[PDB]
Amino acid sequence: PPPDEEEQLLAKFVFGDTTDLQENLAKFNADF
Amino acid sequence: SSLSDQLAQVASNNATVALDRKRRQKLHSASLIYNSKTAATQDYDFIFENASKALEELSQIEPKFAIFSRTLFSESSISLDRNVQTKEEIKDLDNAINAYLLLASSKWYLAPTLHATEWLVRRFQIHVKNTEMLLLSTLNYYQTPVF
Amino acid sequence: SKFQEIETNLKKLPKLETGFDALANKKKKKNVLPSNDWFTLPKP
Amino acid sequence: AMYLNYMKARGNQTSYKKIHNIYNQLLKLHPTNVDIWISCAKYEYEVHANFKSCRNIFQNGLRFNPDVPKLWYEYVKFELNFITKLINRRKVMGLIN
Amino acid sequence: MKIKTIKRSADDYVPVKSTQESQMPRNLNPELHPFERAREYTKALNATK
Amino acid sequence: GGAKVVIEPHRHAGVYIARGKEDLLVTKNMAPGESVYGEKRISVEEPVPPTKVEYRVWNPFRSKLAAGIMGGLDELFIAPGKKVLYLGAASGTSVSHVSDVVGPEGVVYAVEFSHRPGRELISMAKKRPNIIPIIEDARHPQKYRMLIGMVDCVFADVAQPDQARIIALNSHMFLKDQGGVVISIKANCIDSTVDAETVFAREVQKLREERIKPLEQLTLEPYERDHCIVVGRYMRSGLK
RNA sequence: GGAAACUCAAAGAGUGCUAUGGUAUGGUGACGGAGUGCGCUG
Repeated sequence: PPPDEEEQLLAKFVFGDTTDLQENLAKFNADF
Repeated sequence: SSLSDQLAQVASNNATVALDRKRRQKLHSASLIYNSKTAATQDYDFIFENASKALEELSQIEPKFAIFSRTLFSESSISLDRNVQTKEEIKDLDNAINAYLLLASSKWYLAPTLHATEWLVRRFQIHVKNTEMLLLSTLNYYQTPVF
Repeated sequence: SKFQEIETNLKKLPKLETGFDALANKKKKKNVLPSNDWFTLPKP
Repeated sequence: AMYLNYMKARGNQTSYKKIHNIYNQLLKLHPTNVDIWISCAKYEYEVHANFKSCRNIFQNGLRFNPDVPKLWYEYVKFELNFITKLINRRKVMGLIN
Repeated sequence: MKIKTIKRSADDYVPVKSTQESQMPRNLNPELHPFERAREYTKALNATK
Repeated sequence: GGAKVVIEPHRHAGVYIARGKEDLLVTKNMAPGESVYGEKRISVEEPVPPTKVEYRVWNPFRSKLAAGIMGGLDELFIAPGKKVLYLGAASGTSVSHVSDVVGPEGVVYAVEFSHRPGRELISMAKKRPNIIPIIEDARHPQKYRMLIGMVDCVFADVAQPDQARIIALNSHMFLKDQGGVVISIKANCIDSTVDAETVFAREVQKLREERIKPLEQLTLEPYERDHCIVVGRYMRSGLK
């Protein structure tokens, strides 16, 4: 049982995952 | 101090949480485009989709809004509630809101920025949470109807 | 070989055209535009 | 039409009488909208090749709105396609047999 | 130390748009609903009356 | 004739009284600048400058409904936003007054069967857009059931002996529940072998047999001998 | 008594809104689709 990138993408859609949202809010750092 | 003073303090802390229907209506009818009777019946999906349209217009005018489409205007942010995450996530999204506001301070003469920051007003409650940066950013426009 | 020309003719016959399933797959480009009585005598 | 597209694209698992039911109630509600008549007859000729029912659909649509020329043109188109398939199957049975 | 409290979140319980009804979450625990014989006895008595 | 009056709102909404030394029942004019049957008018200058709006004198000797109003009816159902189905719109005499009492936001369906009155009704309904003239017999409401929907008051100025059946048919088709039923009964035109109180009692009994609860009747005596207005409401369930 | 209101509550009346399960999806591989046979309608 490996992971998968397309599976984890639409799994993040289906389970309502804001993990990448909080990652981007912590990451974006006002770089412009 | 008195009990009504301490309770005014806890009201000012809990200003943005909707604890029943009447507070949700009084708190969601605060729009920047529509009047109260339309703004209370609108949804998050409706105001999000036309704010995403206006952010695409604002981004083709000035291309530094695309990362706000990545984080602040993404579709995870329809369900992102502000007062349910901790202080560190709050300071992350509040410097995201500060970045958007001092980027779009210059653009305040053209309606895509009004329809785009409509979603910051109604989803993230920046008229009552991130309010000092909002006043300071649009202070120049004080003879105008947007101010 | 002896009928592939008429098979291609059946392939190129004009089919019945609708706009209904294209209407299912339609998308929009829409913006958002911003927001006395007859019988009452005049109170002097 | 999203309903009809999903129901058609469901494949072997759906039933063509289940598509017939939603065609029947959609044509009942919108008899004047003519692209539904064209789409109904197009599904039942260009997929199932049911000439009798396709003729019945076109005659019922022309009973309802005999005013738009588009339904007239698609009916003469269907009749020419049917007679062309008839004479081509005649030519094919000659060329084989 | 991991830690988790009740996050009620107010989007699931009081609706956003005003035109629609409030959510009624259910929980079928008999601990939550205690007097199950007396309550429907009184409903049957009020039905006979 | 060139004098000055003061306009004052009546108890009934949409109608007014002009007090002078003789006071006049008065309605607002929906088509300002012309008279319909030669009545006199009053032009006030109400306060872009002020606009000259005007008013029309309702003549009780040429209108059974005005005779009823100024004899004193406790409740007309003709009101400033309503829909009235006028039966027996014999010309545009009272239909014009009902029309501008009802106002621009309400509708008067004027049903008449003769044709030269219908021609005058259509030429009056040009300048009064809130009048739908219906040239048809009221004894068959199905012949115009397609043109009218869900009126609020019926007024009946028909003068036929099958009056109560006409009123009942038009009410059962187009009147809504607890709507108004205003009837002008003429005793001599119903039948002249019995007296006026007998024919009024029979007509009221016919109305409650067709389940229209009568609230009020008025004889309207100084303007018409042996007439009546019966005001009822369409109860539809439970006159009791 | 009076004044103010994006103030807080307690209640009353009317109006609006498809307000629509007369016994809830086409289907727990116990299933579905195709075809056949029986049944049914004119």
